[PDB]
Amino acid sequence: TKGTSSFGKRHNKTHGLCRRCGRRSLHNQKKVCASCGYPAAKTRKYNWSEKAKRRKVTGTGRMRYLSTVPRRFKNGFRTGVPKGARGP
Amino acid sequence: PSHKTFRIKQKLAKAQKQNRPIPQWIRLRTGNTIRYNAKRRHWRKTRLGL
Amino acid sequence: NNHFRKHWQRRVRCHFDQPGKKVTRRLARRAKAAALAPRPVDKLRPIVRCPTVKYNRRTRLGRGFTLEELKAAGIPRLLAPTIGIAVDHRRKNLSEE
Amino acid sequence: GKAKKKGKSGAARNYMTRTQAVKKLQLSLPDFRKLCIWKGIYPREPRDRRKVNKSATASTTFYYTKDIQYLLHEPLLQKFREQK
Amino acid sequence: NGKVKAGQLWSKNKEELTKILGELKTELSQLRGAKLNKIHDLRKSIARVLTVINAKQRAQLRLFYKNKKYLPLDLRPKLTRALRRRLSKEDASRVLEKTKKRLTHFPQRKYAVKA
Amino acid sequence: MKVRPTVSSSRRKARKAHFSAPSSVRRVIMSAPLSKELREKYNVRSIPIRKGDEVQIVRGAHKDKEGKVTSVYRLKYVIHVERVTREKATGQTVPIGIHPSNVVITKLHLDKDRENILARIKAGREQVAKAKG
Amino acid sequence: LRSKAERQAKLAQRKMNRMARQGEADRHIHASMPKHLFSGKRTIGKTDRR
Amino acid sequence: SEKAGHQTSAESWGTGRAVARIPRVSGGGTHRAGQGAFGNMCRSGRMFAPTK
Amino acid sequence: KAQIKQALKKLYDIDTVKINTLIRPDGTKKAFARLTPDVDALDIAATKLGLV
RNA sequence: AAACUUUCAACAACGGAUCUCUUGGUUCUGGCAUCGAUGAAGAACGCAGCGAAAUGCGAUAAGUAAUGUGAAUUGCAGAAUGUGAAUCAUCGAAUCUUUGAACGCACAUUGCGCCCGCCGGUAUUCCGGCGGGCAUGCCUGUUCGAGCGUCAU
RNA sequence: CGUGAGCCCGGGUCGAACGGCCUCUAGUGCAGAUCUUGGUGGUAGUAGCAAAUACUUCAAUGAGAACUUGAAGGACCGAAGUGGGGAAAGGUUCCAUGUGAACAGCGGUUGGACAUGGGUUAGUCGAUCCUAAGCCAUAGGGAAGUUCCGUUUCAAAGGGGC
RNA sequence: AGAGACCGAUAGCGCACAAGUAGAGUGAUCGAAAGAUGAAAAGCACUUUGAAAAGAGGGUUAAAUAGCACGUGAAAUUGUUG
RNA sequence: UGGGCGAGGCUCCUUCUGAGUUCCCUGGAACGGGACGCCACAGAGGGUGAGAGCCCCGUAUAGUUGGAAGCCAAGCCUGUGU
RNA sequence: UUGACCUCGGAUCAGGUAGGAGGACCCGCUGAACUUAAGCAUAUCAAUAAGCGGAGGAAAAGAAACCAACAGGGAUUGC
Ligand SMILES: [Zn+2]
Repeated sequence: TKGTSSFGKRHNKTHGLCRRCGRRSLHNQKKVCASCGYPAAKTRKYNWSEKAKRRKVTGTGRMRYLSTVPRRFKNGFRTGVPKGARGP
Repeated sequence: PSHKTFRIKQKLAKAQKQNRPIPQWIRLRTGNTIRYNAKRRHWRKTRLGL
Repeated sequence: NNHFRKHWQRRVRCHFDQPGKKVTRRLARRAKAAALAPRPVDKLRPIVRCPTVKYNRRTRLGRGFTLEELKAAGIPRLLAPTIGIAVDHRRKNLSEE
Repeated sequence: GKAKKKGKSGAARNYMTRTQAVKKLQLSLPDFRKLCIWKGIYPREPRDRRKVNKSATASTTFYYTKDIQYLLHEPLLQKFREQK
Repeated sequence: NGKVKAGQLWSKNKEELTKILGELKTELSQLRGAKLNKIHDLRKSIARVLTVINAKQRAQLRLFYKNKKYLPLDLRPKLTRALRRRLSKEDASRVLEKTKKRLTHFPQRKYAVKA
Repeated sequence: MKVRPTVSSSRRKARKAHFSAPSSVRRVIMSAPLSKELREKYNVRSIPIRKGDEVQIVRGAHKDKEGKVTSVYRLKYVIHVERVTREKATGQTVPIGIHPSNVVITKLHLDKDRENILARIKAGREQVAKAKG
Repeated sequence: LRSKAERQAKLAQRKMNRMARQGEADRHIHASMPKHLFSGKRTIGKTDRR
Repeated sequence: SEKAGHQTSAESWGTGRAVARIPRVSGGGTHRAGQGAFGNMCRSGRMFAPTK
Repeated sequence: KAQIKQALKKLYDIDTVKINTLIRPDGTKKAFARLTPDVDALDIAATKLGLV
């Protein structure tokens, strides 16, 4: 009875939702995420899984600040306004 | 259950708002390739995983 | 005698960038010449004799002129690198020639 | 519907004793007396002393909390510390 | 109606800009076919007025902190973290006195060699 | 043959740029030649087309039809001309999309900006002609 | 335009109706060749099924 | 690319009575699971003697 | 509830005796605001809210 | 003889091979050096008149300012257009929810605080909300101290 | 036509490129690998759709009614229920309209299906508060290090009053 | 940013498409299938038979022997006719 | 031996650039075939209803408008030795 | 008694700094086995993979306690 009958007893949760990475991989009793390794300061990644590294590497998300950096570099991190521009 | 947390209820609210077919004006756009909602979810078929 | 028993394919270096690197070197040489003009692109080097008994028949260019050579030619050691002369303090003059 | 403790609210926040006022203002008693005399701060008497301080006496003097905060904002404190 | 132009906004001083923002927010709150266009125009007008108010306030703050040693972090230049931590030009170009004497009396000369 | 290293002769890149160009680029792409009268008047060969121009169709099945541009539909790279329509099944009229390179502009919708464009093109053409002459 | 819209919506369903899916949310991929049925050998000791 | 045909986890199902002994993609819930891998005769596998 | 009654009083000049709030299954908050007996809810809905 | 089974042929089915195409891969080459406590990468939740996704964006939310171009967008509906359209380009000014190295304490909670101001509700006392703050190690300076450690008187 | 691998032509279908010759080049020729992927047969209209006692009449709706509804009957669960409510788990399946196909291994006008709308109101019920088994910081000590031990310590670890 | 004696949708990266998506697993992780009507939707008015889906006429197109099952449309296998 | 000008040059974004839609046939549509021309320091590439130097974007070389920030630099003014 | 030194502390004191990401290449630490040796404890794979720490546009190295034995060369790096 280790199969179908035993499967009816599965109604708890080993993992909850992690606040840092969003996956349902936060072990509720150890309070440690199996995916990203929260609450450790570093994010968990290993060199034996290139797939797991490329699932969460930079560029797979929104790039909210970092996408604007090359344009600012290209124009030389200048400040101010164009000459004669309308404003204050 | 009836007892639920705010985070759980918020994510269920997002799932409820996502559970819809595509609008019919989508298919008449030029160069349209969407024919149906390919991420449609049903309570008996695929689990939300919360 | 084939040394292919390590993971040699991880560190195979091809040289398809040989003409591109020659073009890059030539561009750098042009830029250096334009920046240093009208001075020559290189420094003055001495004539030295190669060591060992195999190569002592032949002379070649050395690193720089000795302090004794500069003193005998009347050029101060502080002026010498500023007018295109290489200076080498390690080399000595063991012979007059 | 949150449960509330007794000593937290009301006249307990409204009044404070001279000892607590001195410790809050981080002052010596002569400096506190000089500041009170110049600013015009005077003690006052609460309606129920036991509401303010549980171990309170007819001898002890209470003060107004806004008066103590106004003394805190007074800029003569920096002059006192500089002179010390 | 309901559209406020930025060129009209730039001439106005602070208090009437706040008044106009108050009326725009008030009539939007009372509104909460052509009503959809009106509420869209009200939203964009509120965005413009907030932008103009913020720009004028930051200009006044920069004028205020023009001759002070410490500026607020939002008014300090952004650059990058490494560019901020890099040595200043004066400190990087500062040189020792012996090297200064050597460069004074024996600099790199302009010379040519006859062929 | 192209000489400049910033110029690409790649068919794949060229087709990607053409079919994903933004609207301001598609405006310059959607350019039409002027008639002989307008060419001799303004010393300009071609201009980007816009709504309000009067065009003559010189290619296709609707050749020699003339009319005013009613829409410059840049998303399918076509224009719509007055009375150059067809009938659907129901009998309603739907416009037929014409590429701007199949037409010639016979009368220009002219204002200050179009005048400035014509002035710059004409001055540049005369400057190049004088320099190469 | 409306009639064209529901006609497009109905024609979008033909492949999933041929696959006999219960709506557009039925995207279950079943095991056509399960490992427990297609690997291993049966011995005299413990078996994996009766 | 030197990784083509090999960015997958596949193990052979052993000698048996039904299927050939090619390595097969592990897991479930998708079409790829149980399909052959790594062979030059396999769809979505590595070519024989990859070009260098 | 305090912010809701303050907002109603300052914007629409509506006095309420009590407010019950719930959060709907779509994620938005719904407020039932019972008005004072002197003011009429039908009159307020007809004039100010435009619900007729 | 028919039917059935098989063979051959034409047409029609089933299925998607072949051919032709390619806004995609792959490899080489050249140039460049620029993430983050001034809060990054990542995550969550939202935002369009009519969107579920992809894209863009953050309560100023398919966006604001500024500069340039110069007449659209388009699936429908509705409007605006020389400070001037645009799902345009550029981009130096801003906005930037909840989080995350994540920093008041916590967090399986939209939980509980402390300090200084402000606002609203009769309000010196009460209740809500808002603004600015309150993490750790280390450096320099300031100031307040401890030690018969120790000096002079 | 060629011994042959093959080559060439006619007829049909079709819609945008392709071939001969001499050199150059290779990811270059399949019946097998219980080969890989995809598709399709005979078996075969076959095996089967037989646990949980059971269904019938009239009327209505409808293109169509054994498995829709109303009434009329006959039965079953038999209070450790086939009843009335909850914890876990699910997440809108709840309610009202409407409905082609698909799904409900027979049908279907019915439906937990599909489409559009609506629905969850607290000072007193819970969470929130307390501590339990237990877990994590701080002092300090290990470890190349990610980090490990440590939870009262070999800590200047703070409260109150005049 | 420019190229190739490279591959041409079972190939080339797993991904030419709302692809690290859908889906599966408690989890670490595993991980697809899937491009092409037509130059232009001109995507079939109207009549008729059907409850409808659809059919038949009749239309659009150069072509429907291109009908949103959509370029070409092989073989296995199937129907009718001889 | 210290200071200050500095003609001019370089780097980067911006405005602009040659020539047939001439005639005949096929075709639904010429970008096909034929005749007559033109441009070319441009006959690279792409689009446009079929293979387009001359229909459109671009392509070549000299330049030519406008702006910002740096760098190099022929020379020229000056203090003179504490 | 009053003050000075020295050492050790406190502060939401004044002003700063570090963490995380990325890690193709770079500087270190730590560190296998399959494999190849008939097998196998030397060995080989390999001072490699995996694991940990730290940088930059390059890093590192670098101006001899060097090489030499010559009629002497003359920091480092790479071919
Ligand atoms: Zn996590």
